[PDB]
Amino acid sequence: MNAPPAFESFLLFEGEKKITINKDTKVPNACLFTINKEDHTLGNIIKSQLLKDPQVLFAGYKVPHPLEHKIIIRVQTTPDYSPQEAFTNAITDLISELSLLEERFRVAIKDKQEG
Amino acid sequence: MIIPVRCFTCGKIVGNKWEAYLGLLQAEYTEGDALDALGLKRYCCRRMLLAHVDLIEKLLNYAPLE
Amino acid sequence: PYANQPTVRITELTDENVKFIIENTDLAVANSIRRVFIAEVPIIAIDWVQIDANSSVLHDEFIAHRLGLIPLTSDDIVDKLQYSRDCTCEEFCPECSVEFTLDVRCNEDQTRHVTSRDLISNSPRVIPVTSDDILIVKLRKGQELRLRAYAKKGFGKEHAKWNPTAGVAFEYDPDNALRHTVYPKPEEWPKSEYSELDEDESQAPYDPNGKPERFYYNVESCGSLRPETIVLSALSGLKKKLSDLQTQLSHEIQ
Amino acid sequence: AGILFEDIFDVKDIDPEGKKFDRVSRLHCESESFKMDLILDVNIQIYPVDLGDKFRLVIASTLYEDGTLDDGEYNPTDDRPSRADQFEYVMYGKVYRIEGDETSTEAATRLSAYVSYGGLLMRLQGDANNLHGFEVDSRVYLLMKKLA
Ligand SMILES: [Zn+2]
Ligand SMILES: [Zn+2]
Repeated sequence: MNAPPAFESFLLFEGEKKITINKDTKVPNACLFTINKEDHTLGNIIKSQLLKDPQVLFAGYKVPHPLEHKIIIRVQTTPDYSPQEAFTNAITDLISELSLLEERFRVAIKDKQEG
Repeated sequence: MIIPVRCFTCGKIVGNKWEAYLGLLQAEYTEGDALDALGLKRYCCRRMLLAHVDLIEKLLNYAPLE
Repeated sequence: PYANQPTVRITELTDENVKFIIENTDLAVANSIRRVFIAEVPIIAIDWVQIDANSSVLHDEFIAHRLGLIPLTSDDIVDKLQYSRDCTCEEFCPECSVEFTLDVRCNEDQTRHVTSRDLISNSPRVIPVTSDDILIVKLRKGQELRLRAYAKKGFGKEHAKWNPTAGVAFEYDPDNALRHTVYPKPEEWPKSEYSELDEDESQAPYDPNGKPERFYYNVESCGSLRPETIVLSALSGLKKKLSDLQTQLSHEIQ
Repeated sequence: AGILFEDIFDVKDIDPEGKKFDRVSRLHCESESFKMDLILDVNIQIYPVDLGDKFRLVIASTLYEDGTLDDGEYNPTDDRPSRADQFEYVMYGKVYRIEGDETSTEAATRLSAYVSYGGLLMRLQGDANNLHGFEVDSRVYLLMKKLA
């Protein structure tokens, strides 16, 4: 009746931005990335990769409501390194990690099948 | 009513094992031995075959309205 | 400030499950990989059941729901298939769906079993994986089930019929060295299959400098995909999600 | 300097009233020089200490050993030479009580200063002359290093 359609948890409707950046005025060099139609899959992994960075003074994420589909990621950084730059670098690091993992998993599959 | 297709918890295919389960029980298998022979190790899957009540066999006693 | 160098070791590889170990990785990446195994690997499952005639004892929605849960062989076709919502057609052309046809009439007095064997595909690469076969419905003398249905590409986040895994076992720190769990009586707890302690210990000695690593996986496939295909498609899909997010972020920053 | 207090203590009891917190123990320690009694809650899980150990203790206003105020905020990226590098265990708390044996007629000879490192409580009792650096609602750093 009021049940939402199953597709509107990963699909952007018309005129909805995938990701939106807003500076946090409370603290210098702090930004909030609101990503729509995402869940803990990207939130936790991006938070963990950001924490690995040494120049990131704070990295956290939250889903505001489970029935809604948004993740708000707060990233605060040292004054010489922007949060947007840290976010992009974290995603590139994750992409490189998963590409390397794909290569090594393929090699392991070939070895186990040959063996 | 009829055997479910998937295991509710883990999603393993169970609908293709009810007739085999009954056939093993006709072969004088303990129910644990039958489930082990069918390869259901997680107790979530075992619960479904162990507790299923097959009412469709009873519903087929009534003639169809065609 | 950069990625780990994760290392894979496959312990077991059958036609129904794959067991492997990932070392040199944070917990979040491993958990998201397991999450993507469950909910983000696309497969082909039946949707859009059109029933022409159903005189069985089970009502129409029951039969359609059972048909949706039948796994279909989608090993190599699903990657080149498209989501129907994105395709440019009447929502059913060969580039975004696979037609199925069921037409069973029970004439003999004996109980007729409508199994997955009776589902005829129009594409040979996509068949029910059991082709014992999955029972759909039992029919009486004079009863008939006749329908046609398609099979679209979807993933487990939308509906559980598209979930390819029959249970993804995931573990780390089998000896509880990190003390992420605190046993009130550690002696009472059985050793995990990956445990390396003797039969006089209950937990490894506490490690303050420890970090989660060496994550043990066991991905059991329902059948629609080979387990190695599940893992490869999972990593590809997660990489694709992150690359698309980077694209949108670059557009937003620009 | 910014060192309100310094001494060498020895642990005379570990968890006297029986264990009540599986990761925290209430050390009772004596000082051989100043003869201060110390009660101190220590997270034994990461910094295990057992009975009869010895350790240098230091209560300092700051860590940068220059008088520069700490700001009371977590800065992981600090290039200044920190005093904490010379110590094994470092806690940060607030002195919340300074009792003594004072009467309305005379000042205190003995003072007891209580500190709360995030919940982990410490009392330091002794003669008043060594506890003049302590003043209530001031932030302090406890720096403890085991001695061979
Ligand atoms: Zn199950
Ligand atoms: Zn199409």
